[PDB]
Amino acid sequence: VSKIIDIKTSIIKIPLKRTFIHIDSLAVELTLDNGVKGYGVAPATTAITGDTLQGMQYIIREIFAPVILGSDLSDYKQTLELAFKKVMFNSAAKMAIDLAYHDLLAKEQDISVAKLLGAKANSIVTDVSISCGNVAETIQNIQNGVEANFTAIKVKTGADFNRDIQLLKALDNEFSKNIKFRFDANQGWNLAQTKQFIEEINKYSLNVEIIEQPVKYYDIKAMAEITKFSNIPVVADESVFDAKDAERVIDEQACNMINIKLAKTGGILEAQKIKKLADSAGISCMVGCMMESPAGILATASFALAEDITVADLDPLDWVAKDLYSDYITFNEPNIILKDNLKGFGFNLAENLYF
Amino acid sequence: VSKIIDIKTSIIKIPLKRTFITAVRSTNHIDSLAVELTLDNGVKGYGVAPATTAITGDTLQGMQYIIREIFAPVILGSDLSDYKQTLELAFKKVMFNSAAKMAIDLAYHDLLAKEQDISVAKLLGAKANSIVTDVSISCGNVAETIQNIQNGVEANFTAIKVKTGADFNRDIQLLKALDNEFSKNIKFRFDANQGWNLAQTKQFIEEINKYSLNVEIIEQPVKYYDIKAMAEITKFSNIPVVADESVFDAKDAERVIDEQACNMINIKLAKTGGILEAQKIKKLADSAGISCMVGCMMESPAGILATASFALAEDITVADLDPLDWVAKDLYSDYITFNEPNIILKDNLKGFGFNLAENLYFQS
Repeated sequence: VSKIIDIKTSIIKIPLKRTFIHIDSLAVELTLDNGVKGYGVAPATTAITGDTLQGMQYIIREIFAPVILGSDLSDYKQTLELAFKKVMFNSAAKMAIDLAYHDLLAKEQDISVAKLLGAKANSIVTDVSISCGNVAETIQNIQNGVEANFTAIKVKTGADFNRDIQLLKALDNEFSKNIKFRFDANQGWNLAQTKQFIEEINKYSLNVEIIEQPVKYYDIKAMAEITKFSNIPVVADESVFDAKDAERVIDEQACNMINIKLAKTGGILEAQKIKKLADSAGISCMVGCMMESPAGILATASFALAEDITVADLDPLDWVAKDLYSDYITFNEPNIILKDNLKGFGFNLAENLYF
Repeated sequence: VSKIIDIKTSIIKIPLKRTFITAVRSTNHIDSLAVELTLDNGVKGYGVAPATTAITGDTLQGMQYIIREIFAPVILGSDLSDYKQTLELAFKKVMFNSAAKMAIDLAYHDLLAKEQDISVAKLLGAKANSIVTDVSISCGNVAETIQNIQNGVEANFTAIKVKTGADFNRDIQLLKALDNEFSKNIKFRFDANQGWNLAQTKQFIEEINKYSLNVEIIEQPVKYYDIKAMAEITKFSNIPVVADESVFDAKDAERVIDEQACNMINIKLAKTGGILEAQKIKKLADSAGISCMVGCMMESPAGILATASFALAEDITVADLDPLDWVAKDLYSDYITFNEPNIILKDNLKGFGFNLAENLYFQS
């Protein structure tokens, strides 16, 4: 019977290849009394989840640790429930702890986390995301993505609505229906603008897979109205963090698809609850992420493969140097492929914690 | 034209005279962050907010980073008169962390009042200087609970907020003891802090009906997000139902109003992120015919003064402002006279009148 006898945290900062419109992460290490160690890594994206590195560090060390230390690994579901009830929000802090527990559970069975969760397949396709910009600049960026082998393109909108509308014209004459578009407004549109955008799209011949979070996260009425109006799948992102949020958008029919992110759910256990609710309601799920470390991408990919989720916006790997992830992931665009025979997730903190 | 040229903070830790226990947590202390904004004319203004992680998710460490590294660049160099625009732009950079926002909003109000040579209460339009509070009673076994209530009554409190929701069997059995021990000149407010399910809540209300008690409110009996159960309880109950954790901000207020999920909202500055957002809630509630009370976390007297100033300006007379009763008198005696159960603002204070710098070392 293994018990968790130690918890450490470390701050990890990673540079981005370009500016997006660095990554701050907290890593946590849990140590069993048999010597096995497990790791989880979460982003501090304050504008979205409200997490800060400083808050996460305090919460893990002073709040979660007293609950976790001395507890049996096999009691993890209860331990995490007890720990998490002491903290409102701070979902990224919860993610880090949840992931480290799964890392331990897998290592105790000498298998990968993906395998622990029931995955067989090793590979998932991601879109590439395109930052907000002027139409011309945006066409170039998309072209670069296509040349890089991506056929699914996430285009950021909502900053300049006229630009978003003009862009569709430019898109229609420069791209075939072999290129598949995903529009993500990040809450930037009102109800009327959203309806306009959808109509504009249909003025053209374009392959558009989804419209993501067009309005404010709390305007569930507008989401439900946009969903009924739309001939294109509507995705809830910020409208759904957790299972109770999922229940609300299901009950109010406010989306066709839920974008599950581990940094919103507070890790894998809660993400599994959302998927189960969505399955029962005939609502589809995709996975997404913050602009976060490859470790978070690997965890998210592991969850998706276990859950039969094939739609993914996992692009941050494209924003960072290959050598960061090359130990556990082969990115042959646009495929994210888990390496064989990893124990747990397969990443280690030696350079951060030890060297 | 005054510009904000400096922002500094300090942690405050205060011991409680007795243990505060709710269905959610137990504590002997208050952790708070204070913030100081300095104008280019040398005038300084202050706000103080609690780190109640189990409730608002705030931590001293998070608040510190948010205020000094996120909010500060937006605030620094800006004109005081631009406060509404500055706060809107700064706050949109941060999801949640409502207490960090409260600290900043309060310091801005302190400056606005000081620049007019008046109190914040005056700035907001208060006429009255006095508000009555209940005293709240920690969860415990029946006998301890009766004793704590007796202590409150002898201290002159006639409105008693009884925490419930930790042990449902105890909550039900307590109602018997209350009926025996106290007259109807004592008014009870029950607060479950989300600890009951729907069936238990109805049973508790049914149970109250079995006795003769003066019961003013039933506060947040179920989970903050179970708005359906809140609406069902509100429709079922002959006692006004109060939303606390279900309402942080104006959009939360809109939802509970639209869903008929409460009769009254408990406004707390640590949830609203300060006075500006609290005013918006009050306006929405007034339009909907929903009443408001003010409340607080177990937090420093500075937050109590700020909250009382707001209530007085908004004609809110129902208050759970008790933390003064849990801490040393000298922590509030600079700005407040507490003649239990009356919170009385001292006269002629400029801004809030917290007098923090005397005892705290503020740092950039």
